[PDB]
Amino acid sequence: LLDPCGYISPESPVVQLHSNFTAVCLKEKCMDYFHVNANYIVWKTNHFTIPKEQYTIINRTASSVTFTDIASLNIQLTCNLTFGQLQNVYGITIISLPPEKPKNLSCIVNEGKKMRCEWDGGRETHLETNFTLKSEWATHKFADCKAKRDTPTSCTVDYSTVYFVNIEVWVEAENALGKVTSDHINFDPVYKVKPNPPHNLSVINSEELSSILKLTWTNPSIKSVIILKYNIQYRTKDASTWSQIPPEDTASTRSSFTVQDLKPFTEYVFRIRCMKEDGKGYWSDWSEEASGITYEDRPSKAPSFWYKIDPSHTQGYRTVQLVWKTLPPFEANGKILDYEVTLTRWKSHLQNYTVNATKLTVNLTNDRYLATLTVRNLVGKSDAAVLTIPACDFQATHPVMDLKAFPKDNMLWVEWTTPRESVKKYILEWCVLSDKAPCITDWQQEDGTVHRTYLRGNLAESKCYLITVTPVYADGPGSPESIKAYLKQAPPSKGPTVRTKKVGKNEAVLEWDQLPVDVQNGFIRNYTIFYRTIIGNETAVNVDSSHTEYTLSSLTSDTLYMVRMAAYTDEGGKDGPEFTFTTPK
Ligand SMILES: *[C@@H]1O[C@H](CO)[C@@H](O[C@@H]2O[C@H](CO)[C@@H](O[C@@H]3O[C@H](CO)[C@@H](O[C@@H]4O[C@H](CO)[C@@H](O)[C@H](O)[C@@H]4O)[C@H](O)[C@@H]3O)[C@H](O)[C@H]2NC(C)=O)[C@H](O)[C@H]1NC(C)=O
Ligand SMILES: *[C@H]1O[C@H](CO)[C@@H](O[C@@H]2O[C@H](CO)[C@@H](O[C@@H]3O[C@H](CO)[C@@H](O[C@@H]4O[C@H](CO)[C@@H](O)[C@H](O)[C@@H]4O)[C@H](O)[C@@H]3O)[C@H](O)[C@H]2NC(C)=O)[C@H](O)[C@H]1NC(C)=O
Ligand SMILES: *[C@@H]1O[C@H](CO)[C@@H](O[C@@H]2O[C@H](CO)[C@@H](O[C@@H]3O[C@H](CO)[C@@H](O)[C@H](O)[C@@H]3O)[C@H](O)[C@H]2NC(C)=O)[C@H](O)[C@H]1NC(C)=O
Ligand SMILES: *[C@@H]1O[C@H](CO)[C@@H](O[C@@H]2O[C@H](CO)[C@@H](O)[C@H](O)[C@H]2NC(C)=O)[C@H](O)[C@H]1NC(C)=O
Ligand SMILES: *[C@H]1O[C@H](CO)[C@@H](O[C@@H]2O[C@H](CO)[C@@H](O)[C@H](O)[C@H]2NC(C)=O)[C@H](O)[C@H]1NC(C)=O
Ligand SMILES: *[C@H]1O[C@H](CO)[C@@H](O[C@@H]2O[C@H](CO)[C@@H](O)[C@H](O)[C@H]2NC(C)=O)[C@H](O)[C@H]1NC(C)=O
Ligand SMILES: *[C@@H]1O[C@H](CO[C@@H]2O[C@@H](C)[C@@H](O)[C@@H](O)[C@@H]2O)[C@@H](O)[C@H](O)[C@H]1NC(C)=O
Repeated sequence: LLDPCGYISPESPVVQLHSNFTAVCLKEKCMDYFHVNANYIVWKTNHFTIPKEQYTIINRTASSVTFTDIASLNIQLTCNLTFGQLQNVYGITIISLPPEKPKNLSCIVNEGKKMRCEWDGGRETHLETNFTLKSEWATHKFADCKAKRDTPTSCTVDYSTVYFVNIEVWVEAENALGKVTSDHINFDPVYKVKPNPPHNLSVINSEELSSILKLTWTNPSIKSVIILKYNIQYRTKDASTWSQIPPEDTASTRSSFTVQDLKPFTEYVFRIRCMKEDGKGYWSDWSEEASGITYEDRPSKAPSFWYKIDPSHTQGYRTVQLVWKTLPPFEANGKILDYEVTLTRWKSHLQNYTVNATKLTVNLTNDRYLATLTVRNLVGKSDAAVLTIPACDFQATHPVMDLKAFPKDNMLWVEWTTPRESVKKYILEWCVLSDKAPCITDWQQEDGTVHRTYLRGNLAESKCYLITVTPVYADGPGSPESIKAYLKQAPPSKGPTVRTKKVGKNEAVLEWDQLPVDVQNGFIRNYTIFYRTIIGNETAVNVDSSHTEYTLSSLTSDTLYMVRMAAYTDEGGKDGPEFTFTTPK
């Protein structure tokens, strides 16, 4: 390496994005064998140039160029023509948003690690910059955190912290154009603890009381410097929704705690996070989660019971079909072990049974009877079911009454009036009308009381249900009542086939018959029968449904007449197959 003809000042600068650069520039002899002076030289720059009238030749050797103010990202001026013409002398590289009181600033003493402090830089400055974390005990005073380039805001001190002992922090921020500090803060670290989270967690419940399980576990290493205050969240294996638990109900350090009033025999799954008693300091992460079932606990309420009664078999004995429904794994309170019906008759004598299915189908006589189904499990023992299956002649008597049946909202409903004195359960069966589908039925039982219910199978529309409502009083079932109702209608599918009867010299009578159940897809309100001629204006009448004929009236003598008549279900109509008659002369 040798020499560089001429220098500026210096090789590098520093752009304080609003001020003036004092540049000055060709040594004593490089100016000799090239033959110029301060003159010959320009302050060029890869477009136009530091105008002539702009420079100020310092001495028989210089060329000061000052500056506007300043205006973009980099910036590279030139003290780069050899009098005769044709200087690449030296040039530089200035730079282009100073300091910035660091903002925000918090610290956390994350249990386990050392104190840790965050903040916020501000706005993209653009002159690399150095954050430093401070501190002092006024007893003494501490080393300095100095951010990591690859995370220029975080920071961890590097002394173990010392709860109870106000402490002193503030971020000192630096870059090229003037250093500053932040806004001081003063704490007692024991207020920025974030505890590990509780752990080694367990659920139990084999105390054998079916409303509760009870969790328990392990407080965090910090148990012993601060006073824990928790939140046991917990939910049902397969909810999406975490229930919490009253936080005055979990207030200070502890290692156990029983939650209660849970569904019996279910799966539950709990989890907790705790932090320092009052609330002054970050809470911690949730401990793994833990499971647990609940007691079992007797089956709570009746199974559903009824019998059906085939037209006796071997003249005397009368077979009798008992059948009952299954408790929803929730009236069950645990696996169903096996049903049990006992049977009692004529003053004094009776055998029981233990069916493990649901149709007990027994033998039986012509006395009055009375049956009793219960349902047992790994604990009990199931509240009594109860029928009266009678002496062979017990008739009707008292039926329900004022019974409607209808739909909405996409749910079929039957409601009637609460009969006479006091029925001890209704038990309404029902099924679907259609030629080409015997009658298969459904049934539900219904607590005595009630008088409106939404039947519950899987039924269909355009399809038409028959619904019977039998009430059960003391000593048997009552004269039952029955009603039809589709659940949602379509407009018939087919449509009536017309046809005349007779025909005057103007005015003839007409004839149909019924859109047959399975094609109606609904309660046929009414018939519109409309008719035109060849010149074919048309017109029409509508007809009060019940009607099967008519009497198209004042027509022409010697006319071509064409018809076609639609039938309509609330839902709407569908005209039949046009048919064409014609008066005499
Ligand atoms: C011959 O029979 C057919 C069979 O329906 C009649 O045509 C249908 O008639 C119903 C009612 O007459 C009607 O559709 C109604 O829509 C209403 C609402 O948009 C429903 O009203 C609701 O419930 C109450 C019933 O009025 C009402 O008070 C309440 O405010 C609410 O609006 C109403 O129940 C029906 O759903 C149409 O006019 C027609 N429906 C269809 C699908 O065609 C026809 O009216 C009969 N013709 C004669 C001349 O009697
Ligand atoms: C924070 O950030 C600023 C801005 O980037 C940093 O400025 C740096 O200052 C540090 C020391 O505070 C410095 O470490 C130097 O490395 C030099 C380059 O190699 C060293 O040179 C060494 O001795 C001679 C001097 O350059 C040289 O002959 C030899 O080659 C040898 O390497 C220098 O002496 C320091 O040891 C950085 O270089 C400098 N730049 C960078 C990118 O870090 C600084 O790190 C921080 N300053 C403060 C006040 O917090
Ligand atoms: C008649 O009564 C029995 C027992 O007295 C009842 O059996 C119960 O229902 C079935 C029996 O096979 C079981 O369902 C479950 O199957 C799954 C899947 O394989 C299995 O993982 C479950 O643990 C259980 O086996 C149920 O647990 C079973 N046992 C009992 C005590 O109820 C049922 O009402 C009738 N029996 C049968 C064989 O269906
Ligand atoms: C409490 O449980 C933690 C996590 O639930 C356990 O972590 C174990 O590390 C220990 C030593 O502490 C080993 O004996 C085990 O192999 C680890 N896991 C398990 C599931 O046993 C540990 O059992 C407990 N930790 C403390 C600090 O008491
Ligand atoms: C550059 O900036 C200051 C700011 O844009 C300007 O104000 C004065 O300018 C004249 C020469 O142009 C000088 O008399 C002064 O030196 C300037 N400041 C003062 C206090 O007089 C000026 O153009 C340049 N700057 C400075 C302060 O020297
Ligand atoms: C004449 O003027 C300039 C601007 O006053 C002088 O600036 C100096 O930079 C020089 C190198 O040229 C240093 O030796 C000095 O310390 C600065 N000031 C002075 C008074 O010397 C420079 O000396 C002169 N330039 C030339 C080419 O002779
Ligand atoms: C079925 O029938 C039993 C009647 O036989 C016996 O009755 C008395 C004397 C007790 O010894 C009884 O335990 C015997 O079984 C009922 O007692 C028995 O509990 C019945 N099963 C059920 C579920 O009731």
